[PDB]
Amino acid sequence: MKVHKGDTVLVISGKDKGAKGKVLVAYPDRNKVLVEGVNRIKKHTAVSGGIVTQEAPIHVSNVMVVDSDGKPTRVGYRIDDETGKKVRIAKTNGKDI
Amino acid sequence: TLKVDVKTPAGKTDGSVELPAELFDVEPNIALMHQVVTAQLAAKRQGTHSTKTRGEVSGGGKKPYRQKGTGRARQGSTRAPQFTGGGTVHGPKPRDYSQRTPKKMIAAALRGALSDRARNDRIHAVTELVEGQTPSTKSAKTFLGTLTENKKVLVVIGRTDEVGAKSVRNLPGVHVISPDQLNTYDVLNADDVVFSVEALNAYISANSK
RNA sequence: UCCGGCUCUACCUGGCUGGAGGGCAGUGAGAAAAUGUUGUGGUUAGCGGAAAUGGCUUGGGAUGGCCUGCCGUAGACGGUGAGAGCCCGGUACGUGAAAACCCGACGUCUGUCUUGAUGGUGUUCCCGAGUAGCAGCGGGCCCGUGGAAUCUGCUGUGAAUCUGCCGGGACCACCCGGUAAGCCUGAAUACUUCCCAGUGACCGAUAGCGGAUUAGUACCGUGAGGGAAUGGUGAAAAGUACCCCGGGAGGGGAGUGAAAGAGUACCUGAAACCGUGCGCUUACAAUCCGUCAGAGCCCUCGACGUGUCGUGGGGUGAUGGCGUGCCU
RNA sequence: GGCGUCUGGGGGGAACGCGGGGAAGUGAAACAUCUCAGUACCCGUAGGAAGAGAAAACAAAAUGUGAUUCCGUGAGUAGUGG
Repeated sequence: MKVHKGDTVLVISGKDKGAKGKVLVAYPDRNKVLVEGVNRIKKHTAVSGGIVTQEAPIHVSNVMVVDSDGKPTRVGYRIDDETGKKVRIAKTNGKDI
Repeated sequence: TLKVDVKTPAGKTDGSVELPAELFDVEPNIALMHQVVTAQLAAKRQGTHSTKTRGEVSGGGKKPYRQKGTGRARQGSTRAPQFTGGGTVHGPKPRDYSQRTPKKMIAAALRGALSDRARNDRIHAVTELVEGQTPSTKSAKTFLGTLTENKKVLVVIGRTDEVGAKSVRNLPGVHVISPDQLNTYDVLNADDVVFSVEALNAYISANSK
């Protein structure tokens, strides 16, 4: 969904706006991602008990992938006619992400 | 006869047009315009709305119980209008709303609507909206802002003119209409009328003959 | 155009048929079955697609307010924590077919004309038979048997082949039109089980399909058949860890949450109906249950002292007068 | 008639077509003629559409139209009807 697992993203909107993180999982069915260090919840875990702190998924519309320079960037696509590939290109600088 | 100053995108006046006194100087008739613009709206409204009467609801073909002896109200079906789930007694049916308005009434409405614009100096004529064979709405927006500062405007553009039409499409308040398809409702809805020189001549030549 | 064999046979004159140039048509009503080549022609998957992490303030959250930019062949519509052209899916605008199917097109192929046509003269043969016509009983035409033509069914009777036959609203004569009893024929026209893209001065959970949820399901009937009811926590489940009472249910602390007057019996939460607390009133009294006077007590707003009046407001009402529900 | 062998049928489908059979409640302020109606229903059949179609046709003295089908008018008129 233009944002993959293992990318580094910048949060756009929400209580954690401006924070940076790395994507852990993606849920392409519901357009949500889980990003390291953002949207922390306080869960009451009963086993023995605990009050744990995990990350709830962020809707992907609220994150922007950081450019290799370090700026938030909408991703574009170039068509490699050699192998027929479709490589994700940063809009700001034109480099591969 | 009203002399309309023709403008160009470069800002240079080209010539002038002479609006006929027949077409562009009729005394506006409010009662006649109102009937016409209501007629077009009624033709726009599509009558797609229906409900099933007592006859068209699924089932309810049997007298639910005896006429006498039960001790309840006499009932003839399980779908009568008073029931829950019963038929709709006087409901909407799909109908057409277009009405026949005489040709002389409809045409005279347009002349009155246009004559009103001419009096208050709202009719503009332009040779072409933008440089040819390349749509660009930034140029068209700059031009239209130069001509008229009002929020809404109507652009009469010849059918074959595509760079002009496809340029001013995206603008918020701008409506574009062919000189043959000119109608009352569109004209009254606009603050100005931005004719095209080829369109303005075509409209004038159509009626004046 | 040429050639051959036939027109009993061979020989010189007129026809018939086959085989080679040339046209002319073809999946058609005018005959039929195929076969290749091609067409950025179409359908059946998709891909690209411009522009703000803008500043300040309210906020849990900005998509709200104010102020700056930017795209626009894109300011259609949805989504994202509240009204988003510049965050996402997309739109404008372009691009995409290995294979299958469908439309064309060019050929193999099929058939036909050329052993053939053009225009002239006077007579015999042919032009759809148990048919047409007539009669009896019906049908149907504006026409209900009427003066009742044309069309048609069943039972009888039953003709002509062109100066023939049938129609021109009984019929007769003249004139006019046509040539029955043989057969094919596309377009204009009606529809939507289904598939694709849309629209609504249409409904929004007693509405709209009977069916937003187990739906022709549950259930009723031996059977044909009849045939329901039930949507909404929150932005996210973060769905209350832990302690206390209790067998449990349920609850009280403590937490998540912006809110628990959102706790999976969950948006908003009315009325009937059911309680709890407080103020006034009621156990000598005949009451369509009100209304008009109206003592007392309680609350309130002012001015003036301890409480006492007022162009005051409310709640109760002891007591007197009047008073026979609403609709048909 | 019996064999052997090749090709076909049979059943389903919402609407539209064509050819047959064909009511009653109802209106007539009763009712039988008539209407409802060739409607409801039933039967046999295809097609992507079907049916009709190339004058034994109209017309009215005009040296006129020129296969069929389907819309608008003619017209609620000419007529028909206990």
